[PDB]
Amino acid sequence: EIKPATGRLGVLVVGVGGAVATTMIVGTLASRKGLAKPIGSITQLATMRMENNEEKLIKDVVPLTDLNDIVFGGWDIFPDNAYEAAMYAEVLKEKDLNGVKDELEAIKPMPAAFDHNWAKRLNGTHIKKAATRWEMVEQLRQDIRDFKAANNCERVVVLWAASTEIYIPLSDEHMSLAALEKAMKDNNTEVISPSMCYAYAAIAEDAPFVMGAPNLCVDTPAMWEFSKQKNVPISGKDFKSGQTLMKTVLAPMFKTRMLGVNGWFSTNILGNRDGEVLDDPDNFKTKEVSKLSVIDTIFEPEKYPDLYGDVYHKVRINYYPPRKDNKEAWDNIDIFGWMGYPMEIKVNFLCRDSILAAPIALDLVLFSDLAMRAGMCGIQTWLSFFCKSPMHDFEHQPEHDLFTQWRMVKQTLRNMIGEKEPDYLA
Amino acid sequence: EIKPATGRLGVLVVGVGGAVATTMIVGTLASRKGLAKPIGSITQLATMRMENNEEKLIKDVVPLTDLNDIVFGGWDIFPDNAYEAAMYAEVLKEKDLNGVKDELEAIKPMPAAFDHNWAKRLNGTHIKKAATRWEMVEQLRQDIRDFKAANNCERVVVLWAASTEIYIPLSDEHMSLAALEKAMKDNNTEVISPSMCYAYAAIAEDAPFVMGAPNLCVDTPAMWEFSKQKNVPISGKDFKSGQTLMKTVLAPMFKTRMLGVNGWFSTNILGNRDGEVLDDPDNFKTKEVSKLSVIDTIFEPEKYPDLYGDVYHKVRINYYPPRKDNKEAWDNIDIFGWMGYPMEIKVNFLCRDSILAAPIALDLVLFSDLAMRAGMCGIQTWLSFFCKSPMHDFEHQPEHDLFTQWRMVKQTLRNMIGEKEPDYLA
Amino acid sequence: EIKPATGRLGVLVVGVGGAVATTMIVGTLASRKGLAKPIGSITQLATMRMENNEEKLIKDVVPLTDLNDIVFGGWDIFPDNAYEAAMYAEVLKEKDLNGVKDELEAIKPMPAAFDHNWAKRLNGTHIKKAATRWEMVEQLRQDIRDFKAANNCERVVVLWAASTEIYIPLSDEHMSLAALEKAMKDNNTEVISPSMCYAYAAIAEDAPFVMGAPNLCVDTPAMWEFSKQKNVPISGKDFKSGQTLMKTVLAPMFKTRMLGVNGWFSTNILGNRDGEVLDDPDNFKTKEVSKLSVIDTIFEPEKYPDLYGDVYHKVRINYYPPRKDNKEAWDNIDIFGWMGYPMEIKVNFLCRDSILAAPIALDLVLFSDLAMRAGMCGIQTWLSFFCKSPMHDFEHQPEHDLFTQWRMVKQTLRNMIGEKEPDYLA
Amino acid sequence: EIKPATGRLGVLVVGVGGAVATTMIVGTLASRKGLAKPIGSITQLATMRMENNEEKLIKDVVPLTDLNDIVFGGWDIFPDNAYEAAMYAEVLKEKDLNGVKDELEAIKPMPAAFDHNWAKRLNGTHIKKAATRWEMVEQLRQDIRDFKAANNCERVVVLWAASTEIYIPLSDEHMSLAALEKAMKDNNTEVISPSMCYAYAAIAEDAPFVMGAPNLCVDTPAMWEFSKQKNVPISGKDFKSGQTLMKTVLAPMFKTRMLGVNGWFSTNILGNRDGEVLDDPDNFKTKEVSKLSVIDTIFEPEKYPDLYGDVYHKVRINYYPPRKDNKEAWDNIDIFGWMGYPMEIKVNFLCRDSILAAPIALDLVLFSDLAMRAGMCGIQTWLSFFCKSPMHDFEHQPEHDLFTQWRMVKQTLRNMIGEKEPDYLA
Ligand SMILES: NC(=O)c1ccc[n+]([C@@H]2O[C@H](COP(=O)([O-])OP(=O)(O)OC[C@H]3O[C@@H](n4cnc5c(N)ncnc54)[C@H](O)[C@@H]3O)[C@@H](O)[C@H]2O)c1
Ligand SMILES: NC(=O)c1ccc[n+]([C@@H]2O[C@H](COP(=O)([O-])OP(=O)(O)OC[C@H]3O[C@@H](n4cnc5c(N)ncnc54)[C@H](O)[C@@H]3O)[C@@H](O)[C@H]2O)c1
Ligand SMILES: NC(=O)c1ccc[n+]([C@@H]2O[C@H](COP(=O)([O-])OP(=O)(O)OC[C@H]3O[C@@H](n4cnc5c(N)ncnc54)[C@H](O)[C@@H]3O)[C@@H](O)[C@H]2O)c1
Ligand SMILES: NC(=O)c1ccc[n+]([C@@H]2O[C@H](COP(=O)([O-])OP(=O)(O)OC[C@H]3O[C@@H](n4cnc5c(N)ncnc54)[C@H](O)[C@@H]3O)[C@@H](O)[C@H]2O)c1
Ligand code: NA
Repeated sequence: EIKPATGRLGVLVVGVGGAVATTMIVGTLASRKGLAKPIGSITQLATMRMENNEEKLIKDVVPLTDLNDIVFGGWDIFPDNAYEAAMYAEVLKEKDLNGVKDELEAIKPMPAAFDHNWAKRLNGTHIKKAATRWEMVEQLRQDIRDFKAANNCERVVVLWAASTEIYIPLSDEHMSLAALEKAMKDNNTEVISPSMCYAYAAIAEDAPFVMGAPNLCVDTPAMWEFSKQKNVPISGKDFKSGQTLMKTVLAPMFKTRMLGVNGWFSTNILGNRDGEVLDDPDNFKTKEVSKLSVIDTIFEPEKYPDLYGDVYHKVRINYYPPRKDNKEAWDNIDIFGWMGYPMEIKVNFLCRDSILAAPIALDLVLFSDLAMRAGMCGIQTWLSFFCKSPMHDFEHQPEHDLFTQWRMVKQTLRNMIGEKEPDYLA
Repeated sequence: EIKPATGRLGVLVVGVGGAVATTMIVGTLASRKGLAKPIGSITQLATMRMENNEEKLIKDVVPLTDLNDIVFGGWDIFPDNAYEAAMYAEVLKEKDLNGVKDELEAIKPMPAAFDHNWAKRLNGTHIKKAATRWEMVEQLRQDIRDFKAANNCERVVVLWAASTEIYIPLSDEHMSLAALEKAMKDNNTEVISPSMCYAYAAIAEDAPFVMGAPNLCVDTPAMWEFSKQKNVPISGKDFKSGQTLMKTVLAPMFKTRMLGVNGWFSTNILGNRDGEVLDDPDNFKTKEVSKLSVIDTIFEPEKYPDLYGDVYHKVRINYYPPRKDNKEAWDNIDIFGWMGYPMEIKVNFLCRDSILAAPIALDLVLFSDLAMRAGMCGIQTWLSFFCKSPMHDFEHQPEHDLFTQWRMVKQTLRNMIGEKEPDYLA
Repeated sequence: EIKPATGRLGVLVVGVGGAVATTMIVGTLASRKGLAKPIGSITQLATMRMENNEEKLIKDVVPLTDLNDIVFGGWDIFPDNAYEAAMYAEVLKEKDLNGVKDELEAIKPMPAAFDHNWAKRLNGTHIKKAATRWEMVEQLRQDIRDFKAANNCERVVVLWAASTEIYIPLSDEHMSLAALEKAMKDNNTEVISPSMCYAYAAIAEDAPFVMGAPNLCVDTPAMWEFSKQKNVPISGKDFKSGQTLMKTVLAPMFKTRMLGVNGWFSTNILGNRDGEVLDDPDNFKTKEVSKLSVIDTIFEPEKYPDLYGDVYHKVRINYYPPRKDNKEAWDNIDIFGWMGYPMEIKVNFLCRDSILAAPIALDLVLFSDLAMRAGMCGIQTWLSFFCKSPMHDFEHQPEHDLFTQWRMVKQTLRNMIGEKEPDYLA
Repeated sequence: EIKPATGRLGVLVVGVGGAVATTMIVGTLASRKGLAKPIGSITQLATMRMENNEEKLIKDVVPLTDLNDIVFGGWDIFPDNAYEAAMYAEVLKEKDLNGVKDELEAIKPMPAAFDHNWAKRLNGTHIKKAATRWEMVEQLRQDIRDFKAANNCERVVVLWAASTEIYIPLSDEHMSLAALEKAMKDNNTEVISPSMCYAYAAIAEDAPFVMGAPNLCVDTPAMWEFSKQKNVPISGKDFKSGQTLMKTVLAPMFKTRMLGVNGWFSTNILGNRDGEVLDDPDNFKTKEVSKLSVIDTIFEPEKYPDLYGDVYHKVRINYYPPRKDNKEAWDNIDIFGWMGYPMEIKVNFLCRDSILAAPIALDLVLFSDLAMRAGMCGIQTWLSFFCKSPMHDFEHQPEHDLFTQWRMVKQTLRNMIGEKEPDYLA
């Protein structure tokens, strides 16, 4: 039984002043007015073959929030409105911003729960004054309540589209809800991320949460416990948009064709606010761990020792101001075929990072809202498709193969309406 | 009921002295003696999840001919034995050839049914003297019969691994078996390819036929009629090994992610005997048509006009002696995402052409032998996976998506033993 | 004695409505008004060390026409004014065109001497009606005279910046001025190019002529004879802007480091009006011959047989609408070092063709005007630097090495003012 | 007055067991026997135009040591002979090693002056037991004396071809010979490199010294003082073989064509013993500083602020075992032309590092020997051509432009025999 998508959906974005957030916002406002097309959006454009073999838009098969019913808001450490912030990001042409300037200028960031130590390269001013991690939680819950009431929203989704936080490991404080709350109250600044405070607030307020950065946040037993108790879906993490998208397509190719891999080198140059943050090696590490993780379970080295027994995998990210938002990736893959003979594949992907990630953020938001109305909660395995590091508990492995991930999306969608695929190939 | 793989399989290769043929041969002889591994071979290495969820090697699920039971022979316009021909091709190191030298030297090409006009840049003289296309057929049937008897083969498969022939269109003479035979007898050398003579002979002699080049041959109503009458499988065409393999992996990626494509340019440089032939524009055309054909049914431009309504697709092949057998591909793909913003992907694939195609030729041969023992005949749709231009009749469309093609392979294999997939994801 | 640059210079451009012509025009108008910088212009920006070791701008060492004293006009088969033509070409942003719109709109093409057969893929109709090649000459001389009088120009230069014409060989009619005139009068439309009619008219009217395309035109004994009789400079041919620029830089590198070259493959993709024309193989050939010619005299294979005795050199140009004016080049160079061991260099040059060629066209024009005021005539060897196929008579070889070519420019400039280089390194 | 090259030259290599050293050795032994060609060697293959315009081999213009008169030896921390070490390095085919195996096996490394702290990733055993830096000096002088006597060498050259040492800055101890000696005696392990001990020993023993790594060593006032006092030439540093060679060719191209540069990103992957050492960031730094230094003096940002006022330059080196000795470089250069419009150049250079550097090491050795016999001493500015970081005192700037560097080589060679260039272009 799926609750219908009635009334307005508040989409509250952490980092609402960021490149990805503003691009998603501009694209949504323009798309719903017929001034642009939501290219790259599964929710808006993709179709599926149904049990009776009819081909339908996914949006016509399950009840999603209509773009016209979305109201955007959120938090940032810079006070600039969505228009000012989009002008700064330099992703979109002025004529695209101008077409929705009226609406953009009216989207204003609330002050952020921020800790300088977690993103050292940023120096914004628009930050809450907040006694403890737990005070951050309480202020954020207030903001959600205020926003819902002021904008007449039936439901909310909270999307983290803010900066990559410093690397931190799993620890004792993350192992249960009680321990996490205690650490929040003691103001444990080392194990409690700002992001965890927004996630807690979101779940406490019946709002699905999406982690679009590679941050340790909802991938902890404490959050699995809380989200399940509250009947809230959590999804993550790290939008899979460009270089990693490609990696989770070519690795399946080598696997499907039983070709061996000796090595895979991946590098990137980018010069945006994302890149500025990632220039701190501590923040780099968080991205690196995520990027590195996507091939092992595809190859399965223990099962195919003669193909993948010895893959040397290395990823690098380089701050490079000339590229701005347009991350450029270069990959070199050393493979081998018949009789062990080696070959090389070079890929140069000239991305527009925020262009690629904008529809992915929209899709995660709209599918998260659907998941809750469909009675789903805890880790949304079915949304692995959208993410570099698909969240999983200690009894499950992440699935990384894009094509298998897409099948998982379709399977859950069909299941939601009590249907099966019309045949194996669909 | 699948007939068991007893006794010896004769594998008769048209172009047995060629780069792909000798590479497949060397690798098979070495593999079966434990001097090399058949990397790239689905038949030898790939596994599948079965109905009860056990994972097994395909070769342990269906009865295939054991490598030890294969005997190689075939035809070429050059008289060199398989050792001399492998040394000429320069694909494999001498240390690899040396390990199986005695067996290679014993593989000697029978004189070919050849027409200089169909492959003008070749000037070998190990050719039959044959008054008519029909006499070519009869001599080829004799050779098959002689080989089976001399080598004590229970069954035969004929693999065309010879040069790409000049472009010719579908014509009246191809539209029924009666018309094709008539044209053979009248010696119509403009509509009857040499390859059609080998295909006819193979089918007439109860031998599955595989077209590993892009030649018009078994993709005609005449051959669909004949193969059905004789209960023989036919498969083709054009081994999908390198640049085109990649095309049928990336195009599914763009499709799965709802990314638009404005254009796709593919070029390559190669300096082998394959390249010598393809330097004739007439022979180039045959390859070009095949390479061009692989994206339309993936994109479906009529269904997604806003993504793929206007793809400019161009392929080039350039003779380049320095590369030898190591074809080098360069591709530039112009794509667009959210709100129509353009991006570019450049792919540089340093192929070893014959290394990539060798396991594909082996797999087509072994699966063709299985298909016949399993009572299958006519167009082997299930082997689309191995081919750039999957054969199809006028009531079916080719499927090009590698991942879907792999599912087609598994589905037929499961069906052969009366099983279903354990679940949608398997 | 160099005649001073007084009064106005008429710069009459064949193909004044083309991508390169309009880009040069816009940039000159904007530069002189301080709305842009003439990046890439030797005349505007380059310096030289003088005999007394002072470093000066070239424009301060020899008397050039000031940008403010240039008046543009010319011919095209499309009647669009320079503004409309610049908007069509899509090289420059509207904000750049807007700054000089009034001046651009006032530049209007005179009807062209055109022969459809020489550029078949173009179908403009702003063409003269002219019974014979000779009548073309006379009408073009009239246009030059009219323009000089109407715009109060002291001097004129004629720049061919129009489409690459079909390949034609040197022939009897080109071997003397008398024979060329005879062929013009007999209306021999097979050996007399339209471009030859513009060149004749320019020379007849005391106007230096620059061939910016690879056309057979002023590289004939007839034009060497005429330009000498009239004391007019002629320069050419084919602006060296992008891929070929790089070729004449890397080949000197391999030479200077005594590295061998086995092969060099050059391809590109472009979708502009240039590309439309070059899609005709006959027009392609003209470009191809020019691009192929630039390495032999650098390598000197007869002198260094062990390095360059066997270079396989191949160039391709591919029409590709998605690229528009932004030609994209890909090169693969196979080199070898110590003990013959091979290595590879891949170059991907994302050009803006008209951006690269614009300053080159301006420099050729301004240096040609200087050359005549300095009493120079016939083949301007010293301007080889700007050209893919430096013009030369039957007793001289072209010099292709960019760095040597630059030295040739400086040497002539120094000589013009009776100076020597201060030292060998300057 | 040039002393003739009589008798045998001892070429003593620090790191005689290394990839570059063994490649140079094998190539020299094979070349002098006509079993291979010394491709890449200026000394062996390059010609020059002389004052009377005759073109001659440099080796026929100045007296160099004949390859037949070279005797190789040196030091390493691994005791393996030159044959064993070359087999380990995997640069050269076995058939090339086999052809000179007899001579190679007879080249045995003397125990090294080594300090683990300066190259932490190496753990060889074949190291001297040496009380102090000064004891290292005295033992090394003994080794040189012993070698000269045992092999009947008239002259010696010492070539450092050993591992890149950790970064260290210039300091007080380097500022005079007296201070350097004092620091050596006090065993100042922090400011005195092992390399400095070999350099001191070489100069003390009348042997020119070449620094083929980027190490601080002879680029100190102390060594300038000593080398001048002893009348010994010193040259360095860091062979310029591959990616940096290219950088000092393309930067001159942009300069010569007045094109602006916004950025230049350079990365590398390599998996050899060199790469193992450079995996330590301290050792990386030494290479990085050297690689970064080569463009500033080419561009001259203060002179051309509108072209080069703001170049973002970044270099990376990545350990990557699959590449072995075959370093692979990728560069992205952001340039701009006319009216400020941006363009991009991508270079992928698949090097064989030791193949490229072997002739450079030979040339520096043979030219160093010539320099001394020609009465030259101190910093050999004229050998800048061969080096990434041309050594210079505090009153001189390095020249990096390859083409200018080549002219400097020719100028010194001509000067040595009292000749001038025949003309400016030669
Ligand atoms: N762009 C892509 O293709 C892509 C792909 C993978 C993941 N991501 C991740 O998405 C996130 C956003 O990307 P972006 O390019 O928009 O970066 P951005 O820096 O432009 O946007 C992030 C915004 O979050 C703000 N912010 C940081 N910490 C905050 C806090 N505690 N509370 C509120 N606001 C905060 C920043 O001030 C900034 O405005 C990053 O983590 C990035 O790595 C993006
Ligand atoms: N190599 C690959 O990766 C690849 C990819 C696509 C398809 N193919 C196709 O496979 C075929 C074989 O490729 P290859 O590289 O081994 O080429 P090859 O030139 O080495 O071909 C094999 C042989 O075919 C022989 N031959 C030609 N016409 C014949 C005839 N009528 N009868 C008998 N023998 C004949 C030739 O003499 C040659 O020795 C070609 O058509 C090629 O285009 C190969
Ligand atoms: N763009 C570059 O970087 C580059 C490099 C090499 C050389 N070139 C050559 O420069 C020329 C101009 O290049 P473009 O990109 O501006 O091309 P374009 O097609 O935009 O050319 C300019 C114009 O020439 C006109 N034209 C053709 N024939 C004519 C005739 N007989 N009389 C008068 N006008 C005529 C066409 O109508 C067109 O508008 C081409 O031949 C091109 O190959 C340009
Ligand atoms: N390969 C190239 O193209 C290239 C280019 C630039 C510079 N270089 C530099 O040249 C040097 C040698 O390069 P390689 O590839 O042969 O590396 P390598 O590691 O193969 O060779 C260096 C050798 O020196 C030895 N060694 C180290 N410290 C020593 C000491 N104190 N005394 C004696 N032996 C010592 C090592 O054990 C090793 O055998 C490195 O500094 C490298 O960075 C080489
Ligand atoms: Na890197």
